Amino acid sequence: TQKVTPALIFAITVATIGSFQFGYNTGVINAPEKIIKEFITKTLTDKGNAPPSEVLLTSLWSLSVAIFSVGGMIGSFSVGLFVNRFGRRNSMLIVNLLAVTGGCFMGLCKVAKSVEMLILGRLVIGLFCGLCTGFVPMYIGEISPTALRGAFGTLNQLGIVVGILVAQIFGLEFILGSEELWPLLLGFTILPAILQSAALPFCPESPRFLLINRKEEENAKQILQRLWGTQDVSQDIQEMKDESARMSQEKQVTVLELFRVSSYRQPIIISIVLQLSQQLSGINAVFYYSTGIFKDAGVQEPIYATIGAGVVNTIFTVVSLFLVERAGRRTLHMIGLGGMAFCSTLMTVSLLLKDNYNGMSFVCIGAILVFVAFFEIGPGPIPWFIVAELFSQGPRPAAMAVAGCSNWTSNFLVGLLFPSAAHYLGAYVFIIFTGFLITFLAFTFFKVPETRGRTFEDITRAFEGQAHG
Ligand SMILES: CCCCCCCC/C=C/CCCCCCCC(=O)OC[C@H](O)CO
Ligand SMILES: CCCCCCCC/C=C/CCCCCCCC(=O)OC[C@H](O)CO
Ligand SMILES: CCCCCCCC/C=C/CCCCCCCC(=O)OC[C@H](O)CO
Ligand SMILES: CCCCCCCC/C=C/CCCCCCCC(=O)OC[C@H](O)CO
Ligand SMILES: CCCCCCCC/C=C/CCCCCCCC(=O)OC[C@H](O)CO
Ligand SMILES: CCCCCCCC/C=C\CCCCCCCC(=O)OC[C@H](O)CO
Ligand SMILES: C=CCCCCCCCCCO[C@@H]1[C@@H](O)[C@@H](O)O[C@H](CO)[C@H]1O
Repeated sequence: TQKVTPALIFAITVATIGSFQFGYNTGVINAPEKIIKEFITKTLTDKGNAPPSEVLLTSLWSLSVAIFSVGGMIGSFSVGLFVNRFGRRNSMLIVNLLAVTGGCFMGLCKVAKSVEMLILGRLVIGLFCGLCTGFVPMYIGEISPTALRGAFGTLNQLGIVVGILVAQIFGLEFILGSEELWPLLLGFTILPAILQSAALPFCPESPRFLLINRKEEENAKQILQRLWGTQDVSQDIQEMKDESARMSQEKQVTVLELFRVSSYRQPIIISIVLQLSQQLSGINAVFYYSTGIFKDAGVQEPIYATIGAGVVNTIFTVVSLFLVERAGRRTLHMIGLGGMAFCSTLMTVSLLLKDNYNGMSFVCIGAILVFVAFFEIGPGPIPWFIVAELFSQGPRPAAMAVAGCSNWTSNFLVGLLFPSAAHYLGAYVFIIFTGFLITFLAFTFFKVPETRGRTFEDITRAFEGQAHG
């Protein structure tokens, strides 16, 4: 009875612009490293100072890159401050002031000759993207029909990887990745923010937020009826009234409370672990260093191979989308972790043997592409939307603040620790990721419940049922 209306597509698509922003700002900074380091050097000396040492330049560059994650840690953790006060839709509209501000700091830092503005820009756009990674799956999770909640939740990741791909393409030297236009490469982030801000007033508020948080049952029902193209929404409305009664009977949920309450501990531990399984897969280490590895394996044009990876990244997100309601979250997440374990292992083996057996070069190239395919089969999309599935209305903002922050914090740690680990371990460094992949494969199989097609009420009651034992 519930259809996919133009209204629903529009509301979800508009939400995923935030996803695009996350992906774009993640990937964009990589291509113009040399150019930006030149800018940093030219700025220091133009201001009278001595030219920076290679160490200082590296430090200032690493800061420009990493400060984005720091902002993301802060932003993701702060989503609880917004979504209950302003609502989900209005939160997304409001924080675009951050996107535009951040983008202007980056777009203007060069002409302003300000390394500080660049760093500040990346911090602010980090804050924005961190809020987005929380806002978007929360919104999509609360407006999607139950039977398509996973598929629609995968559109979040799809926007992210399209963001990354567009970032890679713009980053080409004959596009925006030149010494003249790189401020525009960074400042581009303002355009999606302007577009999304114009469209967001015409998106509905979460009917779940309206009914359960604001006790506006009639408003919620009318929204549902339009969004899903049917007058008959009694099943969903009554589920929401059930959640409303629950929320009124439970204390206001805090972050610390999630680790205290047995009923909350199981899903938050699952939520957190599943974020680590995404980041501690090594996906961002692999993707970033793919260019160097491709080159070392003999790819004559390693940049085009890395764009090829980004294309593979996109194609298999779409595959996940058409498979997550049929196969379920468990199966897809486990296939991806397992397949990535195979490939990261194969990266180590091929890299160890390629100088003695040159055919292993091609295996190394293949292992990277296939790794990326396995990543988007499950561990890419699922952890971003599944946290919204594991909680009822009351705990969900605080949980997604905590989970989201754990996702950002672990990507920070990987960025921070991988180069040192790579230095000492060489090719063996990927066995570290293999270890995490295998550990989380076991965790998933044994500890992660199937959430496909189930109401939040069922899932929550099951967790409570287990907590009663
Ligand atoms: C003179 C030639 C100059 C060329 C300069 C060498 C390029 C540096 C490598 C880019 C990898 C491309 C990957 C970009 C897309 C994926 C981004 C990503 O996932 O990583 C997060 C980010 O890198 C956190 O460090
Ligand atoms: C050569 C290319 C020319 C273009 C250069 C100027 C672009 C102007 C638009 C900027 C807003 C950003 C575009 C909007 C991106 C939306 C992301 C998105 O919707 O992703 C798909 C999602 O998965 C579905 O739900
Ligand atoms: C469940 C998945 C996780 C399980 C993980 C298990 C790891 C599997 C890796 C095997 C690498 C073996 C490859 C060895 C192939 C022989 C290499 C060789 O002899 O190369 C000669 C060739 O002519 C070149 O020039
Ligand atoms: C019902 C569950 C269905 C889930 C769907 C799972 C899809 C996961 C991705 C598989 C990629 C291929 C994996 C098999 C290995 C083939 C490797 C290969 O042929 O790739 C050539 C390589 O690119 C040379 O450069
Ligand atoms: C929950 C557990 C999951 C965790 C994930 C599984 C980790 C397994 C990998 C261990 C790597 C072995 C470490 C070996 C330490 C030797 C390092 C060393 O001494 O390297 C010197 C280098 O050669 C100087 O250039
Ligand atoms: C290179 C080749 C390696 C690629 C393959 C990686 C290895 C692990 C893959 C699949 C195991 C898990 C999927 C099969 C079992 C899933 C069934 C399950 O546990 O889910 C039950 C739940 O009720 C659902 O509805
Ligand atoms: C301290 C230095 C490290 C700084 C890292 C700066 C970028 C951090 C963003 C990590 C996003 O990771 C994405 C992941 O969430 C999933 O959407 O899949 C995507 C791949 O397609 C991943 O890019």
